[PDB]
Amino acid sequence: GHTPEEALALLKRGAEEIVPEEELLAKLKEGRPLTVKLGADPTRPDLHLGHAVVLRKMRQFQELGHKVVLIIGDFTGMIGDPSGRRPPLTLEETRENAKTYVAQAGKILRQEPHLFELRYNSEWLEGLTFKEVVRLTSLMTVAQMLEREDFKKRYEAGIPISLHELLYPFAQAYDSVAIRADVEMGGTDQRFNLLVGREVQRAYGQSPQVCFLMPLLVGLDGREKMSKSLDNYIGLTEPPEAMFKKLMRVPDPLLPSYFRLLTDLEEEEIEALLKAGPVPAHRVLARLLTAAYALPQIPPRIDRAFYESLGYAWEAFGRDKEAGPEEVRRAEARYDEVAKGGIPEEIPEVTIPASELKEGRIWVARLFTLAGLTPSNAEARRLIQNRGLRLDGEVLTDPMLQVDLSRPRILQRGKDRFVRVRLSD
Amino acid sequence: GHTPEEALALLKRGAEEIVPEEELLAKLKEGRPLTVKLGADPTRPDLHLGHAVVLRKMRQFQELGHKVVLIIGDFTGMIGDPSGRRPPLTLEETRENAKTYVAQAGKILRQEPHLFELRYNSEWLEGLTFKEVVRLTSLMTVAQMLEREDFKKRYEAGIPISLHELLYPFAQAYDSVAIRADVEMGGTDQRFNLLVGREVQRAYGQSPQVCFLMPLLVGLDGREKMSKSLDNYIGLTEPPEAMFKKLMRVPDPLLPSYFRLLTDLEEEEIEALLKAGPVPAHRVLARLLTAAYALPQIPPRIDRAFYESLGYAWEAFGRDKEAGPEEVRRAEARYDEVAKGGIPEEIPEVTIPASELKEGRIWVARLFTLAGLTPSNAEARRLIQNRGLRLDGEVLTDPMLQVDLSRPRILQRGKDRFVRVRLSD
RNA sequence: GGGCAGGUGCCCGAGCGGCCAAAGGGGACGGUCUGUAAAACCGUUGGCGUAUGCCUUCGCUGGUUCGAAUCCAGCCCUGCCCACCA
RNA sequence: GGGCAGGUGCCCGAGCGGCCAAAGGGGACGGUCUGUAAAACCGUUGGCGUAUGCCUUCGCUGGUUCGAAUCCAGCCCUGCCCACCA
Ligand SMILES: [Mg+2]
Ligand SMILES: [Mg+2]
Ligand SMILES: [Mg+2]
Ligand SMILES: [Mg+2]
Repeated sequence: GHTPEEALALLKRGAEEIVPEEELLAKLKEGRPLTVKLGADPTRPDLHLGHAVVLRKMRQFQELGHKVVLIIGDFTGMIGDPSGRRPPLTLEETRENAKTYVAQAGKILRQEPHLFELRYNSEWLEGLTFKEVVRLTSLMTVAQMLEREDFKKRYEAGIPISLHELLYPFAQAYDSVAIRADVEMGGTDQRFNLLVGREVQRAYGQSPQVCFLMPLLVGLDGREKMSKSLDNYIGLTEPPEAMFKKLMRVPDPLLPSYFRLLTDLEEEEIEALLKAGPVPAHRVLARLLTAAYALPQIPPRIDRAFYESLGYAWEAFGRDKEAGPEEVRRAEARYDEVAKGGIPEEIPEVTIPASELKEGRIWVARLFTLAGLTPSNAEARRLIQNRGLRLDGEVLTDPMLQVDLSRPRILQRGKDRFVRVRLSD
Repeated sequence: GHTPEEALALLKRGAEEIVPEEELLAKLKEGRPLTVKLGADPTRPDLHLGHAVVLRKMRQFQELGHKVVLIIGDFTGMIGDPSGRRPPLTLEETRENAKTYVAQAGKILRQEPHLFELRYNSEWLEGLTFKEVVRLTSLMTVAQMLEREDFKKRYEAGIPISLHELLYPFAQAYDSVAIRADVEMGGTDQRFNLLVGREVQRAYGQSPQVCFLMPLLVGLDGREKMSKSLDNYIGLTEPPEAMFKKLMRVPDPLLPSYFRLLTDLEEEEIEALLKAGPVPAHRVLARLLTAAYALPQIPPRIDRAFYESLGYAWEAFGRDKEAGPEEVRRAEARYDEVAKGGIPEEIPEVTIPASELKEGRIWVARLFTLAGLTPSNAEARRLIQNRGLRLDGEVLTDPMLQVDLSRPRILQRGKDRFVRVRLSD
């Protein structure tokens, strides 16, 4: 139901760069399903909303009739860094992690075969001969390859670059040859390797792939890209209660990009939400995405129609807190209840064996560590000095307190981490 | 008949560097035939006295009971430079060139199997998998590999380095792993790649090879290394007449190195020859080597005993021109006859068809080109202006001369190139 | 994927419309003197049988011009510089 | 194959025998004020149930010393610099 020009315009929204854009228009006019490549690193199988930026653009390709080929990078996943300057995965860890990745990616991507194929690049890379590897690497010079920013910066700074790292752009580029990619997806940070793909496809007599680059989502800290290692992320499989709370804590300046990169709202609708204020805009964002990722798969369009289909009223601009799917309504209620200093209805339970007692009690610092709220008794003590711990809703001021557990106690660390502890022989 | 220490001392003579030298002593004390590697590039199968420096050291290893493994580099010979920034050999040109190389190398190397094996590195390189190649290249960093002088100089100068060129040191190093090399031979200009061999052998759990580096022989120009492309070389298969003349024209300052790198004369004997004067020293050098390379194989020791076995007297210091093998005596006589302005007894004949005539004659410039002495009539004319051409022993002063060929004529270009021309329908 | 600059004779490299088979350095080649060496000095370093000429010639293919190695356009390869940078 | 220098806390990085769980910048974490936001301000940023203490702590393994993150030795990895350069 879209002309090629309409399809290009839909696809352009949110993108940092489509290159060459005119080539994508030509491919869209061929009236055939385009092969849309995404390489996935099996060593990092847990997806977050940052990964969803590219994956939802791929879903849009699929809704337009194009075919995702998801390439698990098990070849390099099983080699890793053989020098040491992440460890290598076993064949079992590789299929396990691939399974996790595909399961989470399927919360976004269509899975019908005509729209989706899973491949493992070991299928074709394991057999690539030395001679073919030499001829592949001859396609670029040393100076050309050192232009990539992490090579240039490390080299000029005296930080080691393993020479095998110069082979990996060619493996990724060969993956494009192996599947005859029409488009390769990536974040902006993959631009160089995607361009190498074009060069390698030309050398193999193929049409060079369009490189389709999405911006990187910034994390909850407000400065750095969302990433697992920076602990600033929102995972696609986090419980609705936690996803909703994290989305309410997205720094205000990031709201436009979250709406543009994670929903399909029109720019006029986004502006209308921001005019209602930052907290209203947050509630709408959190409801949309918490709902979408609570489903087994996000809808084809996370848009105003989807919002109203959940039971919310657009013209209420966040005030209609009692509507929505039960999972979302409850999550939002918990957020507000915790905000005004209340204790939520359901909190995690940790049963503590009687063997942990000492003179019939448990030192409060060690109790928090046993409950999993603190990593050490020393840290529990420091948090008490900083008024960061509560017991039964009272701020702890005595770091020597010995806690009576003859009835369950409610422990709290910071703003919203609660554990109810009770004794059990 | 040599202790390990005696063997090391023999081997050290002429060498620029044995590294680690103490490791070679340890290997010699094992009392077993050591595997002595030489890689040979099949694209350059014609050998000259420069190649003889390394090859004669290998012969000395063989005379001490050690085993040469001669590795034809047909893998890289058949790939070449796939970018273009020498062309690739066909499988037929590769075996043909290998045949030429081995034939000439056998003028120096023993050929018994226990002392000599021929291998082609395609035997093991063609099958090296991509995974193994990645792990090989991980053994060095970019900065380490760019230390090699031609990489550092080209990179700093903005001269292209094809990235596949960074793979070739690993292929050469893997060849050492494949044959379990104890020693790898090379000129000083191969020091870096030989050291990479050590590093790769260690990674494969092998004893790292001793790197055995010979200096490079300087050519007849007196400055540059002897090499085919600089036209300053003496080929191992040149006719005795020409080898003898070229050896008489070795610049005086190179005499010590030619004696050290190409003969086994003692330093005392070499000094005694130089004391007799440069021309006497030249005659002895030219007789020794012309004789040695006129044989189907050089003797185990090109030394004073070998000299006297040819019929010459050491104490004559070159004056005994009438002695020696017929081939040498005749070559030396030709040299002296040409020197004093005579025409040699036997000169090449070129028969010229009558169709080349013009008004019953041939313009002298075109005659020299037809005889193969000049590459163009223009050059023949320039040489006449420079008094570089003779006809029947007279210096040509008329560049318009039309030559009568009703009897054979003797043409001369420069000092010692002669062609007798005669007509033939 | 974007920009700029470069590719010239045996090599490096200059060339800013004619003075260009082309500066300068190097190399090689011929000769003198000899030792078939070096040095020093002089010469040579696209081709063509009638020359006041013809052919070809500066990465490739075209173009403006009486005339292009030079200026213009498209292309090839390279270098630097962008892009990428969390 | 040879030389020198480097590797420190969440990160960068200082440390020149004790003043070192360790400068400075950054990050993160707790709290106030709130909007479970930012800002600003104050605090925190090896472990240990009795603490004036104990354990562990600056690439690895040892050593000098009352005492080593610091000095010494051997080793690992890296960077620069050699070697290689025709
Ligand atoms: Mg570019
Ligand atoms: Mg470009
Ligand atoms: Mg080194
Ligand atoms: Mg070293």
